[PDB]
Amino acid sequence: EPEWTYPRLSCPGSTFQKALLISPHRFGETKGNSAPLIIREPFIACGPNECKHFALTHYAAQPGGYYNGTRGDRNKLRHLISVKLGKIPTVENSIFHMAAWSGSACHDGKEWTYIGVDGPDNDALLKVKYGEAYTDTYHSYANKLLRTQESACNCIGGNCYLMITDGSASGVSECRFLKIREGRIIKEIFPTGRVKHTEECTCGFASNKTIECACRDNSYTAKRPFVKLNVETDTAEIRLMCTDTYLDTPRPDDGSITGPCESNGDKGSGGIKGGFVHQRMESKIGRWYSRTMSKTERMGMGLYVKYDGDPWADSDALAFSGVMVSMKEPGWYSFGFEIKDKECDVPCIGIEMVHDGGKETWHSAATAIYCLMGSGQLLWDTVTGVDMAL
Amino acid sequence: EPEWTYPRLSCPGSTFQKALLISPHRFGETKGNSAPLIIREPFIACGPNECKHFALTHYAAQPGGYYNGTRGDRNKLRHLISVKLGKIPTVENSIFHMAAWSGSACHDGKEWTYIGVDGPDNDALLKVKYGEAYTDTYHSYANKLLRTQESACNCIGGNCYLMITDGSASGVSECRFLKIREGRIIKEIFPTGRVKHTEECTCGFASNKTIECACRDNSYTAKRPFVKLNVETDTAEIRLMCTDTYLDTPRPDDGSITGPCESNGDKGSGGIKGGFVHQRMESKIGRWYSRTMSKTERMGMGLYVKYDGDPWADSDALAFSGVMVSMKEPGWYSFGFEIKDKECDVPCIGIEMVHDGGKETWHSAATAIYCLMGSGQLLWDTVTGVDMAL
Amino acid sequence: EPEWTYPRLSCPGSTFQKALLISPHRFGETKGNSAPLIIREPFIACGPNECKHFALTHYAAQPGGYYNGTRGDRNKLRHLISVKLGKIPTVENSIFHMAAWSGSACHDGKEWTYIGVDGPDNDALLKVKYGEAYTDTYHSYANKLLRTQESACNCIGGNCYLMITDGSASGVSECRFLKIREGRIIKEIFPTGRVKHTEECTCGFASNKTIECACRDNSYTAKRPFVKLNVETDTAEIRLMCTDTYLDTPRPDDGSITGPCESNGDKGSGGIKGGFVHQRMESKIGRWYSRTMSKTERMGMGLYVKYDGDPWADSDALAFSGVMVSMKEPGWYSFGFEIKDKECDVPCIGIEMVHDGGKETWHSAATAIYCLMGSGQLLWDTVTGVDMAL
Amino acid sequence: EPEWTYPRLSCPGSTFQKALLISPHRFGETKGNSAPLIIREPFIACGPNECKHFALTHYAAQPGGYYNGTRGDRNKLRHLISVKLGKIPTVENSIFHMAAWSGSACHDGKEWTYIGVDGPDNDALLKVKYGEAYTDTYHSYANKLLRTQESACNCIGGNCYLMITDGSASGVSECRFLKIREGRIIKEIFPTGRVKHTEECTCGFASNKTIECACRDNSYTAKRPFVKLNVETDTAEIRLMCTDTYLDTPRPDDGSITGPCESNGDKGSGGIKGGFVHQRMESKIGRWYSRTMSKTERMGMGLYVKYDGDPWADSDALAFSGVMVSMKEPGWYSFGFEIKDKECDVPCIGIEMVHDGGKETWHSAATAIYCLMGSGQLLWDTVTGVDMAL
Ligand SMILES: *[C@@H]1O[C@H](CO)[C@@H](O[C@@H]2O[C@H](CO)[C@@H](O[C@@H]3O[C@H](CO)[C@@H](O)[C@H](O)[C@@H]3O)[C@H](O)[C@H]2NC(C)=O)[C@H](O)[C@H]1NC(C)=O
Ligand SMILES: *[C@@H]1O[C@H](CO)[C@@H](O[C@@H]2O[C@H](CO)[C@@H](O[C@@H]3O[C@H](CO)[C@@H](O)[C@H](O)[C@@H]3O)[C@H](O)[C@H]2NC(C)=O)[C@H](O)[C@H]1NC(C)=O
Ligand SMILES: *[C@@H]1O[C@H](CO)[C@@H](O[C@@H]2O[C@H](CO)[C@@H](O[C@@H]3O[C@H](CO)[C@@H](O)[C@H](O)[C@@H]3O)[C@H](O)[C@H]2NC(C)=O)[C@H](O)[C@H]1NC(C)=O
Ligand SMILES: *[C@@H]1O[C@H](CO)[C@@H](O[C@@H]2O[C@H](CO)[C@@H](O)[C@H](O)[C@H]2NC(C)=O)[C@H](O)[C@H]1NC(C)=O
Ligand SMILES: CC(=O)N[C@H]1[C@H]([C@H](O)[C@H](O)CO)OC(C(=O)O)=C[C@@H]1NC(=N)N
Ligand SMILES: CC(=O)N[C@H]1[C@H]([C@H](O)[C@H](O)CO)OC(C(=O)O)=C[C@@H]1NC(=N)N
Ligand SMILES: CC(=O)N[C@H]1[C@H]([C@H](O)[C@H](O)CO)OC(C(=O)O)=C[C@@H]1NC(=N)N
Ligand SMILES: CC(=O)N[C@H]1[C@H]([C@H](O)[C@H](O)CO)OC(C(=O)O)=C[C@@H]1NC(=N)N
Ligand SMILES: *[C@@H]1O[C@H](CO)[C@@H](O)[C@H](O)[C@H]1NC(C)=O
Ligand SMILES: *[C@@H]1O[C@H](CO)[C@@H](O)[C@H](O)[C@H]1NC(C)=O
Ligand SMILES: *[C@@H]1O[C@H](CO)[C@@H](O)[C@H](O)[C@H]1NC(C)=O
Ligand SMILES: [Ca+2]
Ligand SMILES: [Ca+2]
Ligand SMILES: [Ca+2]
Ligand SMILES: [Ca+2]
Repeated sequence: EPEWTYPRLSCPGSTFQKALLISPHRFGETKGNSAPLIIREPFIACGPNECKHFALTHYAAQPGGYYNGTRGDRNKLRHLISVKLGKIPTVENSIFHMAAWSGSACHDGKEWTYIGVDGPDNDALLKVKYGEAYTDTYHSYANKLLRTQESACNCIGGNCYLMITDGSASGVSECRFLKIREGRIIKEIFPTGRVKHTEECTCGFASNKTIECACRDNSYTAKRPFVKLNVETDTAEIRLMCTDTYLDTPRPDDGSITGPCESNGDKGSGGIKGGFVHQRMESKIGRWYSRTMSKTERMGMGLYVKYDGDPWADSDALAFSGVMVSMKEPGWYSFGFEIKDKECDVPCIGIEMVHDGGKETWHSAATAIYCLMGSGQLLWDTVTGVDMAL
Repeated sequence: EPEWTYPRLSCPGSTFQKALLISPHRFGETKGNSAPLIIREPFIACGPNECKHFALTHYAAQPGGYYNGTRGDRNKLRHLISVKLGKIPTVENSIFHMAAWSGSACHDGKEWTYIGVDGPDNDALLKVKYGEAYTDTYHSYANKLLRTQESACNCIGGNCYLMITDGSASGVSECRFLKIREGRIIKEIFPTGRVKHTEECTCGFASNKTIECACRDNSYTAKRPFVKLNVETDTAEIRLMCTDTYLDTPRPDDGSITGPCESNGDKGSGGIKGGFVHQRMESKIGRWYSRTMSKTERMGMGLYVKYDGDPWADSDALAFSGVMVSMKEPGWYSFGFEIKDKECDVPCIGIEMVHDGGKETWHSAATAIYCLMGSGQLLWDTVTGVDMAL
Repeated sequence: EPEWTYPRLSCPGSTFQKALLISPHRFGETKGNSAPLIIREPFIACGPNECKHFALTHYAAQPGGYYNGTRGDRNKLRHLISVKLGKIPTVENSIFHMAAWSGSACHDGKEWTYIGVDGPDNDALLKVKYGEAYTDTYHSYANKLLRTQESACNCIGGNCYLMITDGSASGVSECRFLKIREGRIIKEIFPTGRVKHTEECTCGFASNKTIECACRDNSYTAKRPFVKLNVETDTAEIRLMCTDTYLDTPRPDDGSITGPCESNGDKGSGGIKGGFVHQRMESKIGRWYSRTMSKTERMGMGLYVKYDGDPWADSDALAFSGVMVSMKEPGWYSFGFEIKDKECDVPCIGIEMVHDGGKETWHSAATAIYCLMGSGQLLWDTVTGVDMAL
Repeated sequence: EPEWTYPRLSCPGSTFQKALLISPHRFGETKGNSAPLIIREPFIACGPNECKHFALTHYAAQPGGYYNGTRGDRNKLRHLISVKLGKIPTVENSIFHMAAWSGSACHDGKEWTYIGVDGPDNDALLKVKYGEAYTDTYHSYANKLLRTQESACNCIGGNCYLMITDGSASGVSECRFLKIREGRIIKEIFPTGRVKHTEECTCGFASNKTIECACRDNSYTAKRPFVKLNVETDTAEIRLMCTDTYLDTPRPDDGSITGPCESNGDKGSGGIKGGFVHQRMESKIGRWYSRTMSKTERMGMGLYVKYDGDPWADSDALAFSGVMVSMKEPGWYSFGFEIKDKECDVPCIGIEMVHDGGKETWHSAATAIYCLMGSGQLLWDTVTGVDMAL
């Protein structure tokens, strides 16, 4: 009988290793007989019994005749879809949850909560689904472009916390947090501090008390806005990550942003969503981060880690841990998630490896997974193995 | 060990929103690898654990070579099929329930009842299936064309109520209601009042005591016949909806029908099945309706609502809630259904969007879904995104 | 904690009606994207929860490159497959049970028993499978061609009864009966009486005391051999069906066999497996049968019935019930089976509808189902809808 | 509550028979509509409820455009996949467990354990997954090529025993055995005795206290290294099996290795994974093995058996029990596994039948299965039925 889930101590390990590649378009060739879905913004969320691989589809397949428009972000056909992790997301394997061009999902211990935003840009609408039922909505508040995480929300004892943001992509987007219980929004949380631009937060539990998020600023800085949300008081605060190892793309050179922690620096315009995930141990906390190998291009994906300290106040360079995607291969969005073992949580990072060939052809993605696994060093990189010409 | 289901209070909300689109022919192009089934008359029915998406297939897929005859209404190949709502209705995903060119289905809390009418026009036959087992039949009583709802029947305390009808499409069709329990017919019900012509009723619970249906008159009027069925006494009465906002297609201008409520008016010839769903509150009853945007063509679909009053007596215009499907897009049959949240019911309306290219090509449909969901105004419309040329 | 099944009283009804068509080759065209399996000798068996549609595949699909051989009876590639009844039996939907060119299956209330015969003609081997495990075997005793029912075996209190036979197609073929429990052969039953040729028995439960079988004589008579098997004392007895309505194909004109009951007669060479099922009542026993509409060809299928009496002694013509398949459509093997309702058993007859374009193209079959359904008369026939040039 | 599994006494039987063929490429022709996965190194492992069919895929299908490399051993794309035994392993039916170019799997009665080694040749990494969660890793020790069984590991009382090996392919490869419990390596076992080269062990339980393995020597001999592992003491000893029937391929003539039991002999270069499975009886143990028909080539597959005695000491030829695959057909890797019947275990051997047509086209395999079944002699051989040109 189902009880509410809580974050547990992470399971023992000291390094990440290549775990699993989901590359649907390995079967999408004209010579083939398969129907992989055209997608982007994939993420993974796990419940006590099952892991689900989510994505936003353009409601089209490779091969097919609806490639035109699959390079855009929003339209009336896009849908949040999923399969069990390990299954290839095809037309028939997938299930279509709801229309959305921005999404999230999380399992609270008893049931799946699905999140989907669609509607017109100036008045977008977030929709909440608990299992099969549509249960709530939330309205755009800045009337620019209401949007959400493109990664998993976080549930503790029945309460599910979700980042949403609204505002200009090149101007101001003040983010908020929805608290959602059994499909219904029961509280809005307004963060304090450096709030001028926060989008596409990647969140997780530092403990039973605190959720932390590494987010994206699309205008002002190449440093990641770092949220600290206390779930006991339902309050949040945002300051920029102090580490010399700037995680955004585009970014400047490491350390080159001189001055105090809060200094915005150069190359702030533009952005990318970043992997972030906690390794909780008895007396220390590990924070793992991913960023592209290239400073200005969505190419490659490397892994970093730092134990304890305060991300807001520490200049310290993050320890480079290894290359997950070499700079020759595409490396786009990345997200954190946790797999539930018998008595312990297993932190992972998934990486969106987009197949980009311009607007003249199809535009989709593969997903690579790296998980905390044993000891030593990260050993192997990941390729998609897709020839976009076929 | 499940209990019989009963209609519950509706979930909180005050507006409908775009929820989900099932457009299987987005994957029916020649350079694709999918086999979506060719169907029409789709509808949805929900049990306590699952929503099923039903339709009548022509036992043929796109791409395929059996297009010829997919624009006819009846033949020896048509079958009632279903998939789990959210899955694409393909050859492999679908399950074939029974031979039928007219159908319904509903869950009683324990098991599925599947209804499927087939046979020669002059002597058609209704078939009842309970789970896997064929359990009963009902013979033609007017010998013109026995037929049924093309949407979900309704169960309360293990008793399922089903509308059937038989008669000319341009003359008298005096409908009846069957009371079906565990797959077997236990009582016929003969409605009184205005029984000239009643077909393809879209029914639902107004309360524990009353079932209401918004039906179709294909011969005499563009006002929808309105059934009130007392499930405590198993009697039914029918009168025409009095509202100025005529729901049928074709129809004259709104309010144009001079004279009192019972006035049949002009443009009675023809018709279309219309969406109808209840929003049950503690102290009021909300009635949600859909109708085409075009006055004469099966094009577009708009949403409407009025709270309480007597549908038989009120000439009051229905409130316009929004455009679910614009007039640029096809809008055919519509239906009501209810999704089961943990403690309350969620009213929804489905829209059949037919792909009509004429007799020389394939003839099928997509399904769009809107549901009561939060507050405010209906925000976005639905397109199928299908080019029939591919 | 589950329990053995026993035959129950058949459930109310007085006529059969068209239920379900499984016609996978409707989707097997060259311009399609489906993969129906190529099969023959299909049958259906039902346990307490689901029905399974079994067949013998040639391990090849349509469209495909392996049409050569699909009109042959035995080879090293043939397997017994199934799907849940309602599903299209394709490459991906089907499950492969074991190598076999002759088969049977039945559920005892706890688990499925799968029967499969393969091997060389003069030393064939019957193989039994219980759940996932291979459990027993039986050897050729005549060294001509060991073979079995090609339809459901019959289980009572955990004991399952299966007909096998060994011998020449144009000579002696003395069948035996295996009593099987939980995958293992516990007893052999040697039938007394008219035993010179008995094959492809279609069997059902007349009572808790008696199994009856309508079988096929391929060399001596156009009357069908009829088995009476006493499951209480494990003894079997065979005599020819005395009825003027000769059920084999080919056959002489009805009644035209001159002599007493045991009289063999003319046109005894050739034969076909025939449908036969019991309608059990407290009052009386109904016996439904099926035979081709043509006397000399596998064309059409007619439904017949006599209530009570002794088919060993009664020469009276069986009552014609209706045409399940017209003489314009193919009509091959037919089989009996019973779907389990909550309280009652529903008798059905399935009809293999073979697509026969000769040995230069593919060779497979559709399945049509008719079940006892309500009262009145049988109303509609079944067509496959398949054009073999597509 | 689910308890730990232990080996049980074997099911009654005297001989193996052809059970099942899995040949996915029968449906891989260019004029078809299916997508069989391209694989090699298949094996099978069963738990209390289900058997799974594993393999190592090249992440490509037939037909498709990624054949280049499919004859390769290791790359960054290979993955451990599985379907339920009985299902065709296609793109859609299969589940992707983890990246791997060497694998293993087993069920301990509660949960599955999946083994997958990947990484650089020189610093390879073994990965352990328990259900959904990656739980442990193990590093290369000889830094030459860490690798594992490519067949089922073995679980008793929740303790899973698995063979790993590292070192030269033409020199020393000293193996180790891991004790894995609920996904974690709790003990390593260092074997004594003859240990210069042992790889690709096929292991099974000989009792509740002894596991035996028939392994491969790719460098020094054509006799198979034979591991004995005491699971009570957690110690293992390895000596070459002495029988004159050399099970390796390539091999010299039977008996031609002159000398005492421990002598190496000629033609010890090269190797093949070989079949081995126990038949456990009351006061007797059976030992079934398989080896190729050709002495030099990977063609054909014969079955051999011997009861009791010591494989370390006994020189006598194994009793030839029949041809499973004729020398005209491909016979590559073979492996042992056991199916769990209700009260006993059924021994089987699986055979990899590689479709080899060189480096310029696809490279994959079918899986053939023979199991202990009844009495007498092994009756029929297995062909794939695949024409590589189609
Ligand atoms: C966050 O809070 C949750 C809930 O308080 C913590 O999990 C709880 O504490 C321990 C986790 O190790 C569990 O104790 C165990 O009890 C079971 C019997 O239920 C027993 O088998 C074990 O030997 C152990 O004593 C406790 O049950 C568990 N409670 C729930 C409701 O899950 C969690 O550890 C906290 N996370 C932190 C501190 O990072
Ligand atoms: C229509 O009639 C049915 C039949 O009585 C009504 O269903 C009943 O609804 C009540 C509350 O509305 C349920 O009571 C609740 O039971 C749960 C435990 O099951 C308990 O935790 C709650 O505190 C509450 O007492 C009752 O169980 C339920 N019975 C059945 C058989 O469903 C239904 O409410 C009526 N719908 C209307 C009036 O709109
Ligand atoms: C063949 O013999 C078996 C004996 O096992 C008969 O099965 C039995 O059928 C009777 C029919 O009335 C069942 O009685 C019922 O029991 C249920 C218990 O839930 C009760 O609610 C009903 O009111 C009724 O009394 C009986 O349970 C059943 N036995 C078993 C073990 O299931 C079967 O009917 C015989 N076949 C014939 C007569 O054709
Ligand atoms: C090996 O050990 C297992 C575990 O004790 C034995 O399995 C038992 O078998 C008996 C029947 O002989 C059952 O009544 C017990 O319930 C079984 N125990 C468990 C835990 O399943 C097995 O018989 C032993 N002997 C062998 C394999 O020869
Ligand atoms: C709602 C929305 O359109 N989000 C965009 C997002 C956005 O353009 C920027 O972050 C700026 O606000 O970035 C792009 C992107 O890949 O950079 C993906 C997202 N596309 C989708 N989620 N569909
Ligand atoms: C049984 C039957 O053929 N019902 C018809 C329906 C019917 O003609 C009208 O209700 C008037 O009598 O028209 C509609 C329609 O599209 O208008 C299609 C239906 N097609 C199917 N349900 N198959
Ligand atoms: C085991 C076997 O080969 N059975 C044959 C069967 C047989 O040839 C005759 O009955 C004569 O004994 O008839 C033919 C047939 O359709 O007439 C189909 C069967 N084909 C298969 N079951 N494979
Ligand atoms: C890990 C690994 O690559 N194992 C090899 C194996 C190996 O080369 C020899 O056993 C010598 O060490 O050869 C066999 C083989 O087919 O001979 C295939 C294996 N391929 C894979 N398992 N991928
Ligand atoms: C379609 O079927 C009808 C009726 O069977 C037939 O008259 C017509 O010629 C067919 N059309 C084509 C294009 O074959
Ligand atoms: C057809 O099948 C027979 C059966 O063995 C075989 O001899 C023949 O060569 C086959 N022909 C082709 C073209 O495959
Ligand atoms: C296969 O790939 C290799 C590189 O890995 C390349 O050199 C070779 O030409 C390729 N083969 C073909 C036929 O393209
Ligand atoms: Ca930035
Ligand atoms: Ca009208
Ligand atoms: Ca005959
Ligand atoms: Ca060797």
